[PDB]
Parts: sequence; structure tokens; C-alpha cells
Amino acid sequence: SETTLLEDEKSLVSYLNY
Amino acid sequence: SSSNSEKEWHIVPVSKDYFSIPNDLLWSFNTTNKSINVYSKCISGKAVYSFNAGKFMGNFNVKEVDGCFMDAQKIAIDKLFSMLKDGVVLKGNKINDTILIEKDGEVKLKLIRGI
Repeated sequence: SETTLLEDEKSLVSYLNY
Repeated sequence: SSSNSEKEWHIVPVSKDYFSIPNDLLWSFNTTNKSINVYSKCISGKAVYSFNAGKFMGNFNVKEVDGCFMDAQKIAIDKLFSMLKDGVVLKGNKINDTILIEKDGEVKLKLIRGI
């Protein structure tokens, strides 16, 4: 969502589970 | 969506106070059980992560040797571990594929040397 983001669990894992 | 961890994020010291951070710490957000997992050659840490205004936190339960994080490195690690708990926000500049650790209006740590 952002340059890195991960300010939400969902957005965090959505970025991690890539 | 929420279950993909065991992903080695090599932590990077950005700020000058963290220049003493140890040999190499492996950071992995455990998104499968939703807990912070930080481990290395000599440290073993679990935590539960919470969010406040985008600030990513984690109450840790680390077990760790002394000497392997020398002294100042262990301090570095306390520094780093206290950061999350104070609320570290993942984000930075010129990055789109790498995680960065920032708190108090500046980055002092990273996940991977993306930048």
C-alpha cells in the first residue's frame, strides 16, 4: 500500500505473505 | 493471507546509537500465529505485536546469551527491542520491496538492506 507500510496486520501480512 | 513467516529479514542499524547491533539478527514476523519472532545465532525472542496509529509494537519474551551480543550489541538489541515496543513504523523512502524500522520521526533499523 505504501513505500513499505505494515501499519495494519492485514496490510503487514499482505506485504509479508507476498 | 495471515500465515507466512519464517522469512529471514536481516536487521540493519540505521541510527548511530544502533551501530553496535550484533553480528546479525534474524527478524521474522510470525504472521501465522501473529507474533514477533526475532532470533539469531545466540538470541531467541517471541513477542506479540500490536498497532497504534500505524506504530508497530511487540511485547517480547527474548532469551539470549551474554558475550555473543558482546555488551554494546546487547544494548543495541535492547534499544531495538524497545523501539518496537515504543512503536516502530515500517516504511521509509525510495523503497517498495523492503521493510524499514522507524520510530520518533526517523529510521534507526531496517529489515533487509533494501536501501
